[PDB]
Amino acid sequence: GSRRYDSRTTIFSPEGRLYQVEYALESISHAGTAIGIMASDGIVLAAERKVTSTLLEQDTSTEKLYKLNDKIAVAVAGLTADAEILINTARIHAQNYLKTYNEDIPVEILVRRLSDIKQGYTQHGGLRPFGVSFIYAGYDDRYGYQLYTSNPSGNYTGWKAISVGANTSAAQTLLQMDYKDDMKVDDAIELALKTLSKTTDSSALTYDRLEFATIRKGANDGEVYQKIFKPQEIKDILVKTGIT
Amino acid sequence: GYDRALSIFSPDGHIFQVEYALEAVKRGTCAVGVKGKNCVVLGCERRSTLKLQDTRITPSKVSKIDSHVVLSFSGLNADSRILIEKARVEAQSHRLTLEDPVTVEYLTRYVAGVQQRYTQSGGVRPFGVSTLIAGFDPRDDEPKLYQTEPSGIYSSWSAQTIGRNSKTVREFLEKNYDRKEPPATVEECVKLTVRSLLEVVQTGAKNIEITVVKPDSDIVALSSEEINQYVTQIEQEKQE
Amino acid sequence: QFNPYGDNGGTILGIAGEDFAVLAGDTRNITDYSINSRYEPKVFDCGDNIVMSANGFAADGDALVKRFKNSVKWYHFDHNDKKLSINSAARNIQHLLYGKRFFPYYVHTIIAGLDEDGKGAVYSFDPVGSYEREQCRAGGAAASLIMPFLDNQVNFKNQYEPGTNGKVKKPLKYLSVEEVIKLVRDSFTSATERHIQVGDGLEILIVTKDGVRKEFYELKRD
Amino acid sequence: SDPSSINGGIVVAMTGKDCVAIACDLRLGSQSLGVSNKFEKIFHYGHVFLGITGLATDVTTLNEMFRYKTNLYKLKEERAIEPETFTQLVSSSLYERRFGPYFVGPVVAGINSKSGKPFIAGFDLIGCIDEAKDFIVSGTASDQLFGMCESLYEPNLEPEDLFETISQALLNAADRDALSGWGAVVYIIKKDEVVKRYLKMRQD
Amino acid sequence: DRGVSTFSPEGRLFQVEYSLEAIKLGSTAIGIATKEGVVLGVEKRATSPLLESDSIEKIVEIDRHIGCAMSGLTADARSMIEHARTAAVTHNLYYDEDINVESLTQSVCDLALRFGELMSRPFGVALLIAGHDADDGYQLFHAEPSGTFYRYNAKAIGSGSEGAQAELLNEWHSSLTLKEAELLVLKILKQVMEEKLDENNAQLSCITKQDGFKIYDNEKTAELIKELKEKEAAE
Amino acid sequence: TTTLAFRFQGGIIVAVDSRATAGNWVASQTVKKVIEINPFLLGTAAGGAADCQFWETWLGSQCRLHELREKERISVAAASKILSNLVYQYKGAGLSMGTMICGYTRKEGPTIYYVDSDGTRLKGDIFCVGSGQTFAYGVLDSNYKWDLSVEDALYLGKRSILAAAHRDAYSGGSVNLYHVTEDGWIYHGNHDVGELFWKVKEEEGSFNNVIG
Amino acid sequence: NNYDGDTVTFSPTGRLFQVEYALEAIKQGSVTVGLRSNTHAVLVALKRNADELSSYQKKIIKCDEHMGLSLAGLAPDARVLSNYLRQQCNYSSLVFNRKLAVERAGHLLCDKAQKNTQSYGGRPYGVGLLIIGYDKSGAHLLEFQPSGNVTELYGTAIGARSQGAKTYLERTLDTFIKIDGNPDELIKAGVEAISQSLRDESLTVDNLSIAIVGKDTPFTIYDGEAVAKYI
Amino acid sequence: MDIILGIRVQDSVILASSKAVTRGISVLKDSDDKTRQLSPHTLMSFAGEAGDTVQFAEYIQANIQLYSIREDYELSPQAVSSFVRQELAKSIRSRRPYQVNVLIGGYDKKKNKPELYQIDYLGTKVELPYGAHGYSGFYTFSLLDHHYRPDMTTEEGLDLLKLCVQELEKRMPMDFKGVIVKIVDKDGIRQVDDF
Amino acid sequence: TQQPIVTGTSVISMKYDNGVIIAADNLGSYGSLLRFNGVERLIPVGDNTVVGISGDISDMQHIERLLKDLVTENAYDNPLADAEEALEPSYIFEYLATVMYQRRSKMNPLWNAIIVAGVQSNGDQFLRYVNLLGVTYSSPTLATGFGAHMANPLLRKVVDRESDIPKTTVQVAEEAIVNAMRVLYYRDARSSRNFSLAIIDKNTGLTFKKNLQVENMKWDFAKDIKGYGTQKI
Ligand SMILES: *[B]([O])([O])[C]([C][C]([C])[C])[N]C(=O)[C]([C]C1=[C][C]=[C][C]=[C]1)[N]C(=O)C1=[C]N=[C][C]=N1
Ligand SMILES: [Mg+2]
Repeated sequence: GSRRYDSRTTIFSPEGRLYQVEYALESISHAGTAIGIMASDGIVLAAERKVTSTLLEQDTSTEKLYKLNDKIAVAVAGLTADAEILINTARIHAQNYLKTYNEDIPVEILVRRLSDIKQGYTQHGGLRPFGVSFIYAGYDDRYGYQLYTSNPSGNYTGWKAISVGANTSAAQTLLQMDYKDDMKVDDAIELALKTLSKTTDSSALTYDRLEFATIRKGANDGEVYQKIFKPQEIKDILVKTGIT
Repeated sequence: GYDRALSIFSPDGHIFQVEYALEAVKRGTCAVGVKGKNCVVLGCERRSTLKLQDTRITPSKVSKIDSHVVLSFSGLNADSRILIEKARVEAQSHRLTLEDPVTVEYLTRYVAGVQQRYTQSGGVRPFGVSTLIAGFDPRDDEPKLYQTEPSGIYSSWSAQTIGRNSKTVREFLEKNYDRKEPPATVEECVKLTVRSLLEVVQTGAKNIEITVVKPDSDIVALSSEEINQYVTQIEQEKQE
Repeated sequence: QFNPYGDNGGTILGIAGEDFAVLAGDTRNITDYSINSRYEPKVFDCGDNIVMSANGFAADGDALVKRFKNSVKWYHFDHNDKKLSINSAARNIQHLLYGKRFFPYYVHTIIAGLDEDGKGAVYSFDPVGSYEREQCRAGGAAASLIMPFLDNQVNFKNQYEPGTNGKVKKPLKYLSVEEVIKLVRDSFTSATERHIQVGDGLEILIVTKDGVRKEFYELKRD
Repeated sequence: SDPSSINGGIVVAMTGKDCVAIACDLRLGSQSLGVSNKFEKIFHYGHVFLGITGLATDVTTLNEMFRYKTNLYKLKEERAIEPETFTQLVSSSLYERRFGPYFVGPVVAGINSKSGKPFIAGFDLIGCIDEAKDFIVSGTASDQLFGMCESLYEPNLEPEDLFETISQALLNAADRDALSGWGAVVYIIKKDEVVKRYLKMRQD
Repeated sequence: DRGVSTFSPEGRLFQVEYSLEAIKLGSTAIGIATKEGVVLGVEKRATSPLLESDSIEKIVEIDRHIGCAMSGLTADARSMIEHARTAAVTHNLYYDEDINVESLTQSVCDLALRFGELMSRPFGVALLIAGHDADDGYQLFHAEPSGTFYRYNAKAIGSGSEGAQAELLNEWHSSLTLKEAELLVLKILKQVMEEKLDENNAQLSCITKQDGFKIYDNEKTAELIKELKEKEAAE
Repeated sequence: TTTLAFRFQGGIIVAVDSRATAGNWVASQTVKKVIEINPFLLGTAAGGAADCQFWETWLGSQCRLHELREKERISVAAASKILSNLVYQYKGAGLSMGTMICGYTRKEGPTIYYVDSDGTRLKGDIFCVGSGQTFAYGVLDSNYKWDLSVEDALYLGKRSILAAAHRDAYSGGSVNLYHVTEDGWIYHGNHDVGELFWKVKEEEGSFNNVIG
Repeated sequence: NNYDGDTVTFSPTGRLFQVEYALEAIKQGSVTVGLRSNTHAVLVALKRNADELSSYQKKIIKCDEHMGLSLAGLAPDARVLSNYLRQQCNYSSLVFNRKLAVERAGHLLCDKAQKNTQSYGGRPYGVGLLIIGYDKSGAHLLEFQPSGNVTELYGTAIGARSQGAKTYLERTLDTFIKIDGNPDELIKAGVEAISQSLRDESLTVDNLSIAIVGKDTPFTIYDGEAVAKYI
Repeated sequence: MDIILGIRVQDSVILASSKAVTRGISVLKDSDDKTRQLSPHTLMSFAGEAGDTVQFAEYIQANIQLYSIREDYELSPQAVSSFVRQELAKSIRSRRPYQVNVLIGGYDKKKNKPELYQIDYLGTKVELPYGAHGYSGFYTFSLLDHHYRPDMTTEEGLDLLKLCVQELEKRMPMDFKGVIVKIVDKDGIRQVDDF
Repeated sequence: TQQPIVTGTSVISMKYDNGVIIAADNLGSYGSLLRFNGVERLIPVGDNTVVGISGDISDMQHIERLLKDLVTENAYDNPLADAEEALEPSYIFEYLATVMYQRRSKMNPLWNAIIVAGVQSNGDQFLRYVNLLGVTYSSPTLATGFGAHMANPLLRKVVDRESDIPKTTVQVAEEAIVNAMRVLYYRDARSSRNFSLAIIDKNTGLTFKKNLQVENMKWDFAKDIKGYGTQKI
């Protein structure tokens, strides 16, 4: 019957590893590098678009940075189509919580929910896992500014600074070197761009090959503003930091 | 629905999927449990390969199931959340119907039953997780410490360890733990738990987590400095 | 509007002796003011030395007896031909009745036989399954006519010993099978006189350690 | 017994020259018992304003529901929903409960951000759209509001004049209804400024 | 791969035969039936000295008149015990009586072959079901994952089963007392066990008509062990 | 129906009548309205006979399963809540039940729970349930103390049922007495009202209204 | 070989190996004999024990007052099929007030076993059955194979060494068919028939199992000292 | 059941609930506590149809306690009240609706403010300085309208509450056997044992 | 739950020494309108059973189809379908009785009253009743609707108890049935003159008589009846 053709996506290897999860992580390692850096007064999200074209309409394009709600955003690394499935689920979960409790969802709760969905695909259903790794950048009134990451296994962890996708080993070493606890957003912006500029496989880092975003309390009085950077605004911050 | 039998017997009478789930536990960070005369202590290893971590928000290794029971684990982290969630739901369900919190044995029996169910259900793989469940029964001052594993078997332990290099720390506990006279105080019990982890951990900095559970829902997690004082005193006595 | 219930009249009577038990019932079957049948058996041998009757709505009565007879059959299959005791049969019938708690079998059920010590036994049920072991019970249309007579003549209620004047009760001496059958016949003859749904014939099933015997007697056909 | 008149209340909306106005009373009651004098019935999602009369539990539920839907709209569309589009969303959402409806009387008001055109609309409990040029009324004193609006209203009123007209329409209608009153709020809406005014009225 | 419900060329179900191998790896359990009662005994087999042995529960009560011992993948037995307890109590509810030991065993064995592609595999545990009823008196059954059950005068299952069965072959007779049966289980357990038999690594239990099913205390078993040592040294 | 139960120094007293009626017709005078759930638990029966019988013997099965699974006697609180949660599932369907779940455990002491087909579950010291509950309450409330002897408490319960048997048309037949202590319940006989009334009247000097 | 992984696969020569492997389980089972006359029908079954402490596995199952069978192979599969027969016999009685015909009982078993041979996931039954009964057309004997094939016979035998008993019955055909109104002699012939399949072991009091049904004889099973008469 | 009151003062929320339980013609109990602690700083009183009240209260209690354990964090009174409202709003269009009215009194530790919410069985939520369910409000709201002041102390709140209970005992036909009073403030929940 | 629309009236029957007789008129009424005048309400099953049906005609036609289908099904894999394993009256009845009680239990009844008349394999007379409620009973005489009130009294004068059956011949029994049909025509406002009669004898088999009429009617005395009391002309 049909058993003959079943790949069995949710089994252990003799070493106690999940085949499909490991192979999904291998896929993600070829995706464009995404970086998240958390500062005292905000969070930075920086990401590299993969080998673009001059004929790509950049100003209406979005492959890396997505908005989950007004307080929380994510950077993507892996299959974009897979990520959008999860992103729409996450957007709904945040709205369910808001409807139930009349309060914005705490960042960790949203992260745990998406991470639990990913876990399910590794334990039951016989389906392939989502080939996606997220960097969550968000704010709430309990823990303040927070950075998380999740991967196809459904495991998630918190970070001060973190990278996903390609060249994470090199990127993480550079972040570990220059990161300090009393750092500010403007400094973190510079660190994020400098790290991408050194780890990139491209010849030079330009505005058309980047997506950038900040989450600042730099909003008029006690509140939080999300800023998805425009192409011209990425070009300006590249000149300001002295990369172009 | 996906009905495929993933956990099945082999010619030599082994269920490889359950056995490979134990290998995932072997890979996981070390966890240890020691019960004294009037307390239980849960020690856990944090691998220092991950720095630049945010320890405020990172999921802690020891999880409260109820105000009087805790659960630590070794193995797949994502899998452990599912068992913890089910256990927490069952704990509140027990309070709701029986009008009494769960006994540590009951909660262990439930978690163990879930693990077993995943070894002979279609379309699912076993949990790659072993747990240490510790606490005190309601209105009882006798310490309780139980262990579970992917197959679904469970049992009570005077002291026990699970995870990577658990063979070494179990060796330590077997010679150092006396049944006729267990750690009489909190200090003695914590000291013995930190000592056992120091056989395996590497550095005694942010790599050791300790959680003390006392009777009547008295649970507290020790800080870095408090643990560091135990690490200092142990090695100074060792220099002799 | 459709009414799923009807009333087929009739009356039944169970009496437990010291080492025997009887279950009697008239053979008339009716709707409204018409006679359907002058001889329609109502008390049934269900095997394992148990007799049963479900009086009231005959369709529900037949359905229940049919299902209990079935339960006896499967009890033998599932438990190595073990004899179904009267107490076990009673509890089983409770579950059959309560299983239709919200659309009841519209019947008054009585079973009779011997208990495990060999003594006579009668059990009585309401439509939704409540039951109780009794020494004496009449059921159905003329139950209100017969029960008081049985309180008086079987349990010697309101009877005392001459000379003492209300001080000493009449002693509860046991009744033979010949004495019980006399009381059954008189009960039904009296019921036939004053209740229009009772008559035609009387069929009695007697249960002893030897088995199940039958006796039939003519009743007034008006 | 009648769900639409247990809690009581009213909403009214009007168009003016380059502006719209929406107003409501503040009462929530349990039949004859007055419970709350702070129960506002006007909500807003971006620049689109929604007033809802009727059963209060449904008023709350629908607000939470449209907040839910307009937030997802904005994330996907990358722009705020417009009054014309929102009107269709309300109609769709109400009709899906055709044979188990929310017992409400919604009213949409706002200015289209692109065309600048003033827009108002009303609905019945099951979705039917009433898109009037002049004014929309809703609630337990809808008859009273119709009478006030039909006599007081004139087209092309300036914002500060429109405020007086709508305020007098609400106040005098509420005072002829037992289940309306206990305070009132008026929103004056222009293309890029919105003023909110609480009215002093009789508290019986 | 291959079907879970597949027959081998010899006419045996692969999965059932493989589960029997898992049972051979399990700890020893012995049952002996007499006219005065039925005795059940097990090897606890703790993996480490730090493991509190009294928490090892390989002898289990199903009802007041039925007990049960297990051998193999003991986690698999929990749902079987739950079903047995439910069946026993349910029958009492429906029929106002105790359930026959054979009927209880049959109910448990009906679960056995409910596997396919229902549960994903057979049970990896064998059971010794001992009890008493009025019809057939004191009884001992051996319930396998094949769905088959045999009644026994005496039976051993687990790792030391064929050695123990041969010993039971010689020792059992129809006039055995309860005391004689208790000592006989202890004798045979001590013979096949790896570690030295004591009250902490071995457990006794019995079922009588009067007192019902009872798990023995460690103090009570310790005396029977001491009584055994002396009578073996007596000749 | 008249059933009562009350806590006191010597444990719990449970007393019930025996009558069952269908309209004005007296269907039975020998009804067992107390149920022996186990050697430590008792349940009283008022309202629908079948509902009470069926679900209380069912309750005994659930209690037996609990102590098989948990190796421990079920608490009165847990036993009562199993029954109250069950009837709550059937709420609206038409079940008719008024019951007391009476018992003693080490952790609770003597405990009584009123459980009812509307879903009501109440812990308390004194309860009277049934058509003749008001008559029983009169005698109980005026004579109740915590410091009653087992002998005196038993009589008070017997007397309170008698009071209701007399006045309430739908109560009567006979009185069943139970006494629940540290070591379980103890049955204290069937007392026919036809003999008990005249005995109490003569000895107690009560019921001077009636002629004898 | 490559075509025996499941029941849904024909081999190149048109064989169903999983069905054939199920047939093999019957040959491993203990011997049982069936025979009939015009008035009575008899089942004789050699019960098998695990060892000397064990009991002798029961081989005969009652389905109705007028019908029953003996089994050889997987006993749990016989329980499933006998339970199905019990239900079908019972449906016929409750709905139609009609005792189920033995021939129609065979047709129902055939169709139940067949579905398991044509569908993926399931498996064939691993047991063979000998059904005896007395209905409106007199005494009957059927032989059931888990391939689905059901056959009405005067006499037969299935299980290990069943060929010896089957040959004896083939010789005795003209004699035992005429044994009318004599149950003891018909059983004698059945006991003598099963004896042709014995090696090493002989028929003891707890070894032998006999069942009979006839004109004025309900289906009854004889075990223990009740069969000592025929040893 | 019958009477449940609530009043929010400067630094606390006070809930008063009747002790009587009546089934038909008899008062079966005169010491019943018509409240459940949802979290250390949140208390819910309830009144409605028999059985439904307790079943609903304990069901809510279990859900909030589950949240507290999962997140190791106490939900705000506003958040708890919204969860409760949604359950009742869901319930009203069910096969058999929960016939329960509630008051939720809580102290928000973040804002350092007491909060009182009134929710009926339809799922109608309102935040109030003082509230009541059933016929209680018909007597007590006039007194509270006069006497209430937003900055009363807890002692002043209890005195104003005594004036409400005295009026109820004078003019209501039903004997509700007095009230159990509970205070919710920064330090948690406590019961006034003499009232 | 429904209401009957097109309806059939009385079915009458009785036992005699060697068999059973059954009869029913050929009318299908639509309320007070005598709509359909050619409706056969006796339906034979094999050569040993006749099922007489009263009540709703649409439900009768459904039952007719069930019986037709029952014969077909019984023949399947049945070499003795026309012999030892043929359909008995008792089998046919029990089947219908099962269906009737099942349908009343789903609150969607077949709105009929049915009499199954026939002779068994051993020659025994079979006569049993079943209706929309699933109520069943047997008697030497059976009748539905108005027949119960008017026919039974007349037929019970011939066979009053079981012992009167051997003493009753086929000629005497048929005479009683035909008279009863006449009486029903006099007194039942939803009856017709035309009817069908069926005899099932253990010797001569099934005799099915169609197009029978009520004859020998007394009406002449009507001419003398004038007014309602005092009127003379
Ligand atoms: B008691 O009066 O509530 C009594 C207790 C019951 C357990 C036997 N109930 C009844 O007698 C009821 C009728 C009733 C009378 C008054 C109040 C409530 C109910 N009778 C029955 O349930 C019943 C059962 N079988 C036959 C006749 N009546
Ligand atoms: Mg009469």
